[PDB]
Amino acid sequence: AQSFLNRVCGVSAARLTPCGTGTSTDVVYRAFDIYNDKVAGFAKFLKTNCCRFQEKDEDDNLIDSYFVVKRHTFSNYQHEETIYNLLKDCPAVAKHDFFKFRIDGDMVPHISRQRLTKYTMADLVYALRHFD
Amino acid sequence: AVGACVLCNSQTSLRCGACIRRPFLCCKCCYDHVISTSHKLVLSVNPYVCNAPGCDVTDVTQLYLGGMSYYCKSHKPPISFPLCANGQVFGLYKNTCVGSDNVTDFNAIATCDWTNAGDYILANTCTERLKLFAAETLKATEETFKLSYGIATVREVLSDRELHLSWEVGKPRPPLNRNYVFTGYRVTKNSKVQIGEYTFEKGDYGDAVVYRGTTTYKLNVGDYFVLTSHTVMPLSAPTLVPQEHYVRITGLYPTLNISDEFSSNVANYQKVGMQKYSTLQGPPGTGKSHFAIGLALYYPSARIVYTACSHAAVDALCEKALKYLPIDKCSRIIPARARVECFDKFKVNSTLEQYVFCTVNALPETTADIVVFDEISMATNYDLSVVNARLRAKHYVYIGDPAQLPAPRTLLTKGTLEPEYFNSVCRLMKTIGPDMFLGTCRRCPAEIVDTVSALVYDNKLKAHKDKSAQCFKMFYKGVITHDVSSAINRPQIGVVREFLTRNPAWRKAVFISPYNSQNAVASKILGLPTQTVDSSQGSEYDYVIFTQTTETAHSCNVNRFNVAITRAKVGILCIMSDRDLYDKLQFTSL
Ligand SMILES: [Zn+2]
Ligand SMILES: [Zn+2]
Ligand SMILES: [Zn+2]
Repeated sequence: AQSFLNRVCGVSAARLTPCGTGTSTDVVYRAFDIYNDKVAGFAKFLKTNCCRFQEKDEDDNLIDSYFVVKRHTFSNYQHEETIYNLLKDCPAVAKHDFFKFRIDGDMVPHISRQRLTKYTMADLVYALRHFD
Repeated sequence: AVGACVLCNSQTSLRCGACIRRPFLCCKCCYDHVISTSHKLVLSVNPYVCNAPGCDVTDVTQLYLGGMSYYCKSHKPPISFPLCANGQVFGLYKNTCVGSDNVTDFNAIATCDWTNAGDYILANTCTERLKLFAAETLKATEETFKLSYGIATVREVLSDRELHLSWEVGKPRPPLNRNYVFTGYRVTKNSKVQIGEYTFEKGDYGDAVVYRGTTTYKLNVGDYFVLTSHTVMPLSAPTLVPQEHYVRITGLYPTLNISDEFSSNVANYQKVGMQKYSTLQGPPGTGKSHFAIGLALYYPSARIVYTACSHAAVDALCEKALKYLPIDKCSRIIPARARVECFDKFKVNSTLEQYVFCTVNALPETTADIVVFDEISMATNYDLSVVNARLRAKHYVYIGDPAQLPAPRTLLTKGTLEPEYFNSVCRLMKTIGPDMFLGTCRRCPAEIVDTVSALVYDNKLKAHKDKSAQCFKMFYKGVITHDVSSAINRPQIGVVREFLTRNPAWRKAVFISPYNSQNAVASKILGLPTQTVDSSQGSEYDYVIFTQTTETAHSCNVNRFNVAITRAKVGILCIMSDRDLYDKLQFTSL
């Protein structure tokens, strides 16, 4: 419940408002480029597994700073933890965080990305190369 | 680069050429070996050839010093002496060559083909160092044999993961599995480079094969895949450490009032603590995994490492320790390849742990306090001394069972290998008996233990549970088609597909097939939990399905069947085609 919000918001301020709905994964419409045997292209898609929490500022004014937290399998958890542990020095990598919450009697893994931007670069490119 | 001899262990530095492993030999010892055996090449600080370019004599029988180099009779200078010693071979150090005569056994070791059981049984009867040499040279022979395997000259590729396979003519085309390793080489009149470490398994249906590799291109026509061999490392440590008895404990931290199932085994644990080491002789299914867990519970204070031969056994042990022991003190060491999946829940290769787990071929060179290893039939004498060398602890624990199947030993194709002669430990455990014995199985109910005790075992075995009344059988034959190596009995698969629905709680029943082709095609057809005998064993499953394809020494093996049926928990159903074996058991026919 709210303890999930408390755990996700680790140390950096506490100005969070859930744009999702508690533990529900808010769905959005975002552009993607993907190529994997079954499909190939560069088009729009529907993003599903993303609990988006926009961080506001003092006076509760919203600002562009989003804490995306995602749930996935267990092997991926260790794999991404290891690789991020390798590369956690270059200033070009967004700060990560790894933990497992108990929504129910389940040890579900969680991955936390802090201070992101609302739109990626693919959205900006796709908005100009498919103008209308 | 000098050492002792092997037969007499005297200080010398000569090695034989024809002997593949090239071991240190003394003057008289090597002289006798070359006199008896056809080995006509000796290696030294320099090779032994007729130094004259107009000659190419390499036989140690005749080679004459040309003052500073070796010559033949047709090139021998006048003031010069032959270097065939007085009933010896001239070389380095002669005045301290202690005598030893038992060379004929070593002569046979370097002569026999390892195709007859006599070779293997005799190799388990020589000296310690002779045993190590025999094991290493057998390993090298196996590696050379698998190196001389088929070169898969392919022509087509189906998909980004599926390809079409074909081989050359003349060399043994190996089967396809994740255990093997292959690599393609692009032949463009140049750039014969490795395209990635490729492992291969047969596709789903027809002339379709799935290709997977470290890298992944879309393979061309002209390339091919060759099986490469891995080098064999020499070893020094003894296969078995000596025994020493004691009076009091050897410094272990007990846990008062921890459990109940292992209080009765505390006497056994202290008997282990009375000695340098201890072994285990018991039938499978006796919960020896949980017995080892409780033994760890007796002294769970030191920083320990454990290991097992295969993956399924060590994964089940990891699960058992997780269930009993606290989680964040045990780890499982995984290999770099990891082409076979493992316990993907624990620490990923965290060597800095208190009760570590690993595999035989991925063990480190660290040290510990106590240790246990799974199965001695699965292990040879080479790995015993290997782990003796790399790991050195104060106490050692070993487990095993005579009624398990031994290591493959593909080169041994004639006769049957006695269970005591599977390794040195097997002979010791059949000669002096057990250190502690446990003959009650918790996995299987009364009917299965009665059948196994009556049929293959001695009439001594017992259990604790009554019959589950889930016994069934079938006999009709079905036809095969001579597939890769062996074949698949497809009509039985169709019958099982049609019939299964009536059995409600059998959708997760563990399908059994020792043959990879059938093991895969069964999951291709419907998707039952697939499994083979080797990947089975040591464990137990609630619902199991056994399938015998046809009749053959492999499929009619009593040991294979009995170790297969020792894995039933609450229900099982087996198909079969043999008549007297069908009459042998004491279950419901249907
Ligand atoms: Zn030789
Ligand atoms: Zn000698
Ligand atoms: Zn000559």
